[PDB]
Amino acid sequence: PGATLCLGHHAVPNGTLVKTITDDQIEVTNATELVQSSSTGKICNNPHRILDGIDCTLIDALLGDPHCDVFQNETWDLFVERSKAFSNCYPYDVPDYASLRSLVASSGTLEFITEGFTWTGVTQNGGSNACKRGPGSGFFSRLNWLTKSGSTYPVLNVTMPNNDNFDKLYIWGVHHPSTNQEQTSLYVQASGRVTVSTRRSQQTIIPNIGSRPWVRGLSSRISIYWTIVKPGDVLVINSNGNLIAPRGYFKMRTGKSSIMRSDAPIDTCISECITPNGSIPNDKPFQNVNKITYGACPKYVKQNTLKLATGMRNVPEKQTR
Amino acid sequence: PGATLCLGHHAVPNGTLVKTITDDQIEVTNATELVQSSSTGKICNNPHRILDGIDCTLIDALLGDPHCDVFQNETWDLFVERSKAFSNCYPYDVPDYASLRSLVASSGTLEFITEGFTWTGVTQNGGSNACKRGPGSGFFSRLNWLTKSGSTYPVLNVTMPNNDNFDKLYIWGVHHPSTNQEQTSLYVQASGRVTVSTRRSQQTIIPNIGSRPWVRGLSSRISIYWTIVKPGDVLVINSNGNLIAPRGYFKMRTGKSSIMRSDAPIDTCISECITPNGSIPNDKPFQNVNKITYGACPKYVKQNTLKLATGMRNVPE
Amino acid sequence: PGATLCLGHHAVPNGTLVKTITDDQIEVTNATELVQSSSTGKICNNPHRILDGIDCTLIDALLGDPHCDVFQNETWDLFVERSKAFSNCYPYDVPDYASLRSLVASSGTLEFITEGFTWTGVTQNGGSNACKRGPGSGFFSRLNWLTKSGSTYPVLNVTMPNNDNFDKLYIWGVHHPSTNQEQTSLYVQASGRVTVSTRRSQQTIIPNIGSRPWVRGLSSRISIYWTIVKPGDVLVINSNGNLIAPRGYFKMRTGKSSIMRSDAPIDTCISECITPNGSIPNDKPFQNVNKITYGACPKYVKQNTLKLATGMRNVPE
Amino acid sequence: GLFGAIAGFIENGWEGMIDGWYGFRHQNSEGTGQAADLKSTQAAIDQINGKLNRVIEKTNEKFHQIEKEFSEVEGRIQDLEKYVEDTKIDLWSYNAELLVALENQHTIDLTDSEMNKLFEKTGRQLRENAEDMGNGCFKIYHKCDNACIESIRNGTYDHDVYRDEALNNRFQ
Amino acid sequence: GLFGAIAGFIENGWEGMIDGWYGFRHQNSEGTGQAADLKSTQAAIDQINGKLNRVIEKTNEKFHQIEKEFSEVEGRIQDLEKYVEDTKIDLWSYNAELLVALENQHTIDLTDSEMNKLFEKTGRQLRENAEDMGNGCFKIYHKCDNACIESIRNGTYDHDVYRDEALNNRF
Amino acid sequence: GLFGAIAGFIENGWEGMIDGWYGFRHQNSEGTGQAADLKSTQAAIDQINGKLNRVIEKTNEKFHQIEKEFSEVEGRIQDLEKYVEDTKIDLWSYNAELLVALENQHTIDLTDSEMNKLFEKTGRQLRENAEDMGNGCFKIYHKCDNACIESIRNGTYDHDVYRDEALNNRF
Ligand SMILES: CC(=O)N[C@@H]1[C@@H](O)[C@H](O[C@@H]2O[C@H](CO)[C@H](O)[C@H](O[C@@H]3O[C@H](CO)[C@@H](O[C@@H]4O[C@H](CO[C@]5(C(=O)O)C[C@H](O)[C@@H](NC(C)=O)[C@H]([C@H](O)[C@H](O)CO)O5)[C@H](O)[C@H](O)[C@H]4O)[C@H](O)[C@H]3NC(C)=O)[C@H]2O)[C@@H](CO)O[C@H]1O
Ligand SMILES: CC(=O)N[C@@H]1[C@@H](O)[C@H](O[C@@H]2O[C@H](CO)[C@H](O)[C@H](O[C@@H]3O[C@H](CO)[C@@H](O[C@@H]4O[C@H](CO[C@]5(C(=O)O)C[C@H](O)[C@@H](NC(C)=O)[C@H]([C@H](O)[C@H](O)CO)O5)[C@H](O)[C@H](O)[C@H]4O)[C@H](O)[C@H]3NC(C)=O)[C@H]2O)[C@@H](CO)O[C@H]1O
Ligand SMILES: *[C@@H]1O[C@H](CO)[C@@H](O[C@@H]2O[C@H](CO)[C@@H](O[C@@H]3O[C@H](CO)[C@@H](O)[C@H](O[C@H]4O[C@H](CO)[C@@H](O)[C@H](O)[C@@H]4O)[C@@H]3O)[C@H](O)[C@H]2NC(C)=O)[C@H](O)[C@H]1NC(C)=O
Ligand SMILES: *[C@@H]1O[C@H](CO)[C@@H](O[C@@H]2O[C@H](CO)[C@@H](O[C@@H]3O[C@H](CO[C@H]4O[C@H](CO)[C@@H](O)[C@H](O)[C@@H]4O)[C@@H](O)[C@H](O)[C@@H]3O)[C@H](O)[C@H]2NC(C)=O)[C@H](O)[C@H]1NC(C)=O
Ligand SMILES: CC(=O)N[C@@H]1[C@@H](O)[C@H](O[C@@H]2O[C@H](CO[C@]3(C(=O)O)C[C@H](O)[C@@H](NC(C)=O)[C@H]([C@H](O)[C@H](O)CO)O3)[C@H](O)[C@H](O)[C@H]2O)[C@@H](CO)O[C@H]1O
Ligand SMILES: *[C@@H]1O[C@H](CO)[C@@H](O[C@@H]2O[C@H](CO)[C@@H](O[C@@H]3O[C@H](CO)[C@@H](O)[C@H](O)[C@@H]3O)[C@H](O)[C@H]2NC(C)=O)[C@H](O)[C@H]1NC(C)=O
Ligand SMILES: *[C@@H]1O[C@H](CO)[C@@H](O[C@@H]2O[C@H](CO)[C@@H](O[C@@H]3O[C@H](CO)[C@@H](O)[C@H](O)[C@@H]3O)[C@H](O)[C@H]2NC(C)=O)[C@H](O)[C@H]1NC(C)=O
Ligand SMILES: *[C@@H]1O[C@H](CO)[C@@H](O[C@@H]2O[C@H](CO)[C@@H](O[C@@H]3O[C@H](CO)[C@@H](O)[C@H](O)[C@@H]3O)[C@H](O)[C@H]2NC(C)=O)[C@H](O)[C@H]1NC(C)=O
Ligand SMILES: *[C@@H]1O[C@H](CO)[C@@H](O[C@@H]2O[C@H](CO)[C@@H](O)[C@H](O)[C@H]2NC(C)=O)[C@H](O)[C@H]1NC(C)=O
Ligand SMILES: *[C@@H]1O[C@H](CO)[C@@H](O[C@@H]2O[C@H](CO)[C@@H](O)[C@H](O)[C@H]2NC(C)=O)[C@H](O)[C@H]1NC(C)=O
Ligand SMILES: *[C@@H]1O[C@H](CO)[C@@H](O[C@@H]2O[C@H](CO)[C@@H](O)[C@H](O)[C@H]2NC(C)=O)[C@H](O)[C@H]1NC(C)=O
Ligand SMILES: *[C@@H]1O[C@H](CO)[C@@H](O)[C@H](O)[C@H]1NC(C)=O
Ligand SMILES: *[C@@H]1O[C@H](CO)[C@@H](O)[C@H](O)[C@H]1NC(C)=O
Ligand SMILES: *[C@@H]1O[C@H](CO)[C@@H](O)[C@H](O)[C@H]1NC(C)=O
Ligand SMILES: *[C@@H]1O[C@H](CO)[C@@H](O)[C@H](O)[C@H]1NC(C)=O
Ligand SMILES: *[C@@H]1O[C@H](CO)[C@@H](O)[C@H](O)[C@H]1NC(C)=O
Repeated sequence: PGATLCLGHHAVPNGTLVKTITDDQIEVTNATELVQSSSTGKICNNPHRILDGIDCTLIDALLGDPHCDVFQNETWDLFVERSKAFSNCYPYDVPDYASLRSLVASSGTLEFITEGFTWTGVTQNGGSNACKRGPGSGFFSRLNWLTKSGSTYPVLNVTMPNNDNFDKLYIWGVHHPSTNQEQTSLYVQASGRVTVSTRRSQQTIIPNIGSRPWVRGLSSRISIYWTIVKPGDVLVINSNGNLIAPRGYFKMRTGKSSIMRSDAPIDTCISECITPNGSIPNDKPFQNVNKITYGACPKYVKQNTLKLATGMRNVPEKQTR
Repeated sequence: PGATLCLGHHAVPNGTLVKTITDDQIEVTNATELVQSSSTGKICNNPHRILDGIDCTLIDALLGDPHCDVFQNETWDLFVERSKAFSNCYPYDVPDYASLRSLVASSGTLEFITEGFTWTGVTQNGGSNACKRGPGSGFFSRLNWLTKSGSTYPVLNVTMPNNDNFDKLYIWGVHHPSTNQEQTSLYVQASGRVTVSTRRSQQTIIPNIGSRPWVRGLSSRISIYWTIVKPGDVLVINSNGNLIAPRGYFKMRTGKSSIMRSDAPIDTCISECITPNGSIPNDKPFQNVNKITYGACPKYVKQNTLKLATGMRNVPE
Repeated sequence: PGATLCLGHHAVPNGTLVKTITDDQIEVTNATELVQSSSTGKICNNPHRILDGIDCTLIDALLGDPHCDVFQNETWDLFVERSKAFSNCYPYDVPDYASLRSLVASSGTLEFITEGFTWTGVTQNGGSNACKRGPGSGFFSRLNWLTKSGSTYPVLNVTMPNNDNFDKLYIWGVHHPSTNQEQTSLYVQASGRVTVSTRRSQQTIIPNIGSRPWVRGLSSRISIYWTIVKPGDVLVINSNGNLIAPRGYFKMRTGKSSIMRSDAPIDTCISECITPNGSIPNDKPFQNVNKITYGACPKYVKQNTLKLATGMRNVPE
Repeated sequence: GLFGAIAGFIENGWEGMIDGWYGFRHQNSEGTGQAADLKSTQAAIDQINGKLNRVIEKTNEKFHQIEKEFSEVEGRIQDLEKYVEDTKIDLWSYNAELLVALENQHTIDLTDSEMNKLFEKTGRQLRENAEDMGNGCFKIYHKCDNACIESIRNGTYDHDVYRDEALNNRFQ
Repeated sequence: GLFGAIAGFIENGWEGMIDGWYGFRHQNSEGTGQAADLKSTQAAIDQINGKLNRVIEKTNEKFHQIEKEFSEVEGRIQDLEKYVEDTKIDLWSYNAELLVALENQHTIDLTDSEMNKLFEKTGRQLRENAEDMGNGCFKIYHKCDNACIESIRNGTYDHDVYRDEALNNRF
Repeated sequence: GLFGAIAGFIENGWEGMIDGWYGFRHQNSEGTGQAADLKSTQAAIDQINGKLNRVIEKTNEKFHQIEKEFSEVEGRIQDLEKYVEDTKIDLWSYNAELLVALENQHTIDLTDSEMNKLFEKTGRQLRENAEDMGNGCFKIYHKCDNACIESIRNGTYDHDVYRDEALNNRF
């Protein structure tokens, strides 16, 4: 007589292979995926304030390209630049474009405060047929193209102190004519000069006359620069020709704002994590969707799958089949 | 009549919670803290040579601002720059200030060797009331403000070969007048130019004439540049106005020297690890005081506490 | 009567030490080294295409220094620059030398395509005795030194569209004269200017006149610049003096090519991983030979040895 | 695994045990039966749930960072930006690979361990009334009805009650 | 823990054992007593000293590095300097979190192991003179006075001396 | 190790066992002999080879990177390049140090475990015919000739055949 009492454990018909210290592939009863490898293809419009650039880069919205006028005073957590964006104003370059783009994107606002600059002895509000605003010639909204008044272009020496308790971002420029005829016809002097300075720093740009590739009707160019004025400092502008003047300053902020290149459409949903491919869930610790991310995101890794065992070793009963 | 023998382990009345692979909070008999999260608030003056900048930035001590004259030929392991520091000489800027500050800080010395430059046909030792030395006008001790002699300023073209077996650091400058009257009054020529070169490098600076915001009474400025001359190389300085000439060179070293921004006072004690908050002990492997450190320091982490179990699971009675 | 049955494990008389969580030194029966710490001292010429610069830096081969003419038709996976290389043409500097060296090394070719620039009203093909070719004066093969024709140097204004589907690299320069007399003698205008542009960006250089240290007979200099033109973009060059003109473009590629400074000799063998000390095997996951590597390499670590236990604890009799 | 039970002296798992991770199967005078052990099941599940929640302890949050794709060739600064990111990605990929390997080795060992604890706990209960057959089964040397089997499984088995009967069957 | 002794078949710890980490308690004809076991205590102690000294294997030494706080907005170069540092700090923060989780799991298992080792060693010592009660206690089937108890504790217990007496009481 | 066999209740290893990692030594009526156990040897060998091949799982491939040696003083950009590289090297050196430490603790523990598994396997095989002496040796309470020894080692030992003979010697 007697009895038998056998101890045992379960097994499942369909285990999953995982990796361990000793095995590259060994079978357990269950596992869970640690790498997020898919996106919806859409950027969720909440909880971050997403600003679709549409046809406009951030820089073109900053300068005030007319087809970007709709972005005046805009704010964002994430500015989204589309590959369809285009410029449609005066042809320009920004030496250190990437830094200006970065510092504006991080500031998260285009809030612009007009200031009463006094430009004695010059003509203001120059325009071009390459930057149409309505039916007539026009210019970047936030910039003031100064040229000679009557027969003279005086040495300009203007000042704008910062009496506020916030930093001012000033955007300004220098115009490069294509011919000596343009230089003297617009600025009298055969060679211009623009010096912008604060108490601790200064920038001096000398224009160069000559042809650049034809763009939107023009072989001439404008070069864009910027200056930050802290509280208690003062902006001084010194120029005897070729100045592209600011009309005021942009307010600067610090916060969570950034910028992203993406063609993904913006949808009404909720997602903390955004990639150029679209939003992704952040419940997993890793992701293989894109190394470019914004928000509360899983860490990017190279693996497309990583299985964490959630069960014991699966040892099926051996069969004679 | 038999006996009983029970095997067991100790426990303590109040253990401490630690984290494991499977539990974020489980109780063991004892643990030890792995994150240093406090400081004395003071920088210990040993074992590193600490140089308190007091009222002076490293750059102002380098150029030779008069209230920084006491720092001449000084050396340091760690130069400490204070937030109360101020400049009190000619208003200036350094393009790539951060790199000049870094390369001098890492060299660890202000040792300056005067060299016999000959400046033919110009006046030496220009000064300003914005940079007084005693009651009279003065200038940065290590720079030589050259102006016209009589009614002329000739083209200067001078040479200084490096015949030593070490690198020389030369600090020089360009003066930016505020008006054309200053320009021709000081340098005769209506437009200056400064070219400083070695065999492998060259820099030409054109002064910008015009008004800048008032600083210590002046709307003019000086811009500071530097040139390193290796053994066997040669310094050439070429200028027809606005040169702020070097008086010699700084000796360069390589080593453990650095610079730190801090207002922690300096105390007489011993500590290997220095943060802007003050010295911290380095017995623990991690620290949460400051990501800025100098010396043998625990690694900076985000956690304010991490408990290493030093005992078994605590199972109280 | 009965029997005894003992269970046991093997041992060796003298094991090897390994590190664990609890022990810096514990003896096991066997271990294997995880850190590659030696090199053969030679760079194996397979499987990567090795190009020995010998006497030439990559930049001097790019410009066409005459003793580097042999590299015109060359390509590489790894360009090897030797510490004995020397320049022997017109004295020059490259602002952002390191970036130009890097983008060329990464392109892996010096393939040069000549373009028919029309330089109206100037003399072409200037040379110097500081850059000898045969019995005469000469110049960088890929650059075209323009000077006045007759008594005039007109405003040069040429364009070159990129209608290919690859990027074009243009190398150009600016000549810095040593005196005003050579300036006007070569270019008529008292002040030169070189503007090179594409649709979205531009570079403007003003030449610098002045005396520099003597190099191969000359106090003057050339500064080297570059411009990449993408498909569908356009190059424009505009100048009224001192232009060192491109003769064409370098075809750029993208790929696995790089550059390394090394004096290790090149040998006939096979090795995936290259360091400046020579090739190293890559069977181990770590290496202590050099943080500079090329190829499928172990990761660089500071330890010169790390032992992975491959056996049990060694308990000798 | 380190303890030698799962995939060890226990030949295989039971696909028919669907209500628990570890359990008992018995044969006695009243037939055969199967029952899951809740305590051992719970101990392993709590630990795996514990480590799972530690791993997914929610993610870091990043906003403005560096650029990681580039439309122009630039040289030194872009080399460094790419190198910084590639370095970061390689180190995180290494961290992820080491994490799952360590976690999974430990999960196989801890589930192995719970099987062994249940087996040793059962044997201590039976004292001198049973012998270990070596395959996870005990031969019980006395008549053990369903009530008696249940008493073993719920921890209320009084070994003294059957000790005399079992000792005579064991020794002869 | 992996071995099922501490917080396992041993129900709780002894707050009264202040002279060791592991030990013995007995009841016999002469009363009750407690004694710490030095060898098992030291084995766990030596091991914990080992890992503690590895973790406190002192810190690296750094001098001039990069700047990590900035008073002006600069853009690209400063974006990278900040990102480099923030990347470093996250990786070290992860290393620290993982280090203590692995270390502490292992410390609990190794001390659990040493408890189990002492219990197994004792049972082997007693041979057929005792039975495991399942709670970390052995029932000893023979007269075992204080001299007999200490002999078990110091490893000089001759099981053959009591084997006949003990076998007769068991059966 | 965690299991207390190697450098535990087994006093030392056998320098004379050259054909396997674990094994048997016996003394019976026919003399003494030694034999290795293949299955346990394989289990340890197999697992150590497994972890070795995971560790040396081939290397990453890198081509153009950043410069890491510099012939001139430059300041800010060069400070960052060196700091990036120094940061990377310290994190990898830490990874290598931790990897080897974790692997090596585990290699010692798993080999200890395999010794223990063989010992428990043997004892379960012997049932009531043997007693654990506490030093890794079994006293076998019946005549066990060389064939009988082989039967234990190759897993075909029928305990019931000797149970009567062994029980009377034990009790
Ligand atoms: C009594 C007396 O002396 N009075 C003075 C006036 O004569 C003088 O006016 C100028 O006089 C000259 C001759 O003396 C000439 O008539 C000028 O007219 C220009 O004509 C050329 C040829 O047709 C034409 O050039 C074309 O420009 C286009 C694009 O040009 C715009 C543009 O859309 O960008 C037109 C904009 O209004 C203009 N804006 C400003 C602020 O000047 C811009 C700008 O000039 C450039 O973009 C700067 O780079 O140009 C294209 O480039 C074609 O290829 C090119 O042929 C100009 O457009 C005509 N100028 C204007 C203003 O329309 C005339 O200006 C006056 C000022 O000097 O002073 C009086 O005292
Ligand atoms: C009627 C009339 O006036 N016609 C004009 C011509 O006169 C004029 O030719 C120039 O005329 C002047 C006199 O008016 C003079 O004679 C020029 O000859 C130069 O003489 C100086 C003095 O000895 C001599 O300087 C030496 O130069 C070397 C370096 O020399 C080279 C070199 O190898 O680098 C020679 C190269 O050919 C030259 N290459 C080019 C493209 O010009 C280069 C180059 O100019 C420099 O590298 C620029 O930095 O220089 C060294 O510097 C010694 O220290 C120095 O003494 C020059 O070498 C002579 N120049 C030449 C070309 O031989 C004479 O040329 C003509 C052109 O200006 O215009 C007519 O209208
Ligand atoms: C320096 O050299 C460059 C290149 O030689 C030169 O720029 C070129 O100018 C021509 C004008 O002569 C540009 O031609 C334009 O091409 C666009 C197509 O992209 C056309 O849309 C334009 O056609 C209209 O406008 C013309 C105005 O002249 C009309 O005549 C015509 O019927 C159309 O209505 C226009 O032809 C050419 O694109 C540029 N090339 C480049 C590469 O930029 C420049 O002018 C020279 N500078 C000097 C000072 O000579
Ligand atoms: C501005 O000042 C400069 C420095 O004085 C002037 O440059 C000097 O110009 C002279 C002639 O014009 C050169 O003389 C030549 O020198 C070589 C020797 O070359 C080198 O040899 C030794 C090795 O023993 C080396 O150590 C030196 O540094 C030399 O550079 C002679 O062999 C020739 O015969 C020839 O005469 C000087 O070399 C040169 N010096 C430098 C440092 O450049 C320059 O001319 C002045 N500018 C003006 C416009 O006047
Ligand atoms: C030589 C002199 O003192 N001339 C008188 C002018 O100084 C004065 O104009 C005022 O000058 C102020 C600044 O003056 C100094 C200075 O920096 O302290 C005086 C120094 O001697 C002079 N040094 C040299 C080597 O020339 C220095 C220099 O010219 C400038 O710093 C160059 O930028 O200037 C300040 O600028 C006042 O705003 C200005 O009005 C005039 C009229 O008051 O009288 C002169 O006699
Ligand atoms: C074994 O592990 C897998 C994970 O790999 C488990 O599958 C998961 O089961 C949960 C059930 O709660 C699923 O979550 C649910 O999703 C629905 C929508 O799909 C949602 O509405 C619920 O609120 C809940 O979140 C999860 O999707 C599923 N994952 C996968 C990949 O299938 C499985 O249950 C585990 N099995 C055992 C026996 O533990
Ligand atoms: C360009 O315009 C600026 C601003 O109008 C002029 O700078 C100003 O110059 C005056 C000089 O009289 C400075 O005034 C001084 O102020 C101190 C106290 O601050 C006072 O005690 C002195 O008696 C003196 O008057 C004023 O600060 C300064 N403004 C700034 C912002 O620096 C400059 O002179 C003009 N230059 C030209 C060439 O037009
Ligand atoms: C050592 O010194 C550093 C820097 O001097 C200290 O870090 C600073 O800590 C304070 C508070 O602990 C931070 O204050 C901030 O206040 C704002 C406004 O209320 C708030 O939004 C922030 O969340 C934060 O609380 C300050 O920003 C921070 N500075 C830096 C650069 O991190 C550190 O706490 C000191 N440690 C010790 C132990 O003294
Ligand atoms: C997310 O988007 C990235 C690109 O933005 C995808 O990766 C690219 O895939 C293309 C396919 O043709 C490759 O040619 C590129 O080399 C890839 N780029 C990089 C940087 O890896 C990626 O596959 C997308 N992921 C998902 C899930 O959609
Ligand atoms: C000690 O361990 C190493 C690693 O397992 C053994 O080296 C291997 O030896 C075999 C031949 O026996 C080779 O095929 C492998 O390529 C070697 N591996 C490595 C990583 O080198 C070594 O033989 C062992 N020594 C002893 C005495 O067992
Ligand atoms: C590989 O080459 C490097 C670079 O030359 C060697 O590192 C140098 O070693 C010398 C002598 O020990 C030191 O004085 C230098 O400070 C080292 N330089 C650097 C940059 O680290 C390295 O030792 C060589 N290694 C082998 C195995 O050949
Ligand atoms: C932008 O904001 C400022 C301040 O809030 C305001 O004065 C200005 O009119 C605004 N401009 C637009 C176009 O909304
Ligand atoms: C914990 O740390 C040490 C023991 O190593 C000792 O100083 C301290 O009293 C311990 N605390 C407890 C509660 O055991
Ligand atoms: C500075 O440098 C040296 C000593 O190293 C000496 O020539 C000079 O006089 C020193 N001056 C001072 C003030 O120490
Ligand atoms: C490059 O190729 C051409 C034609 O294929 C050849 O004639 C020329 O000599 C080659 N140049 C070199 C430096 O080998
Ligand atoms: C062990 O215990 C016995 C009796 O309890 C005692 O007499 C003896 O001194 C102890 N030590 C040794 C080494 O025997």
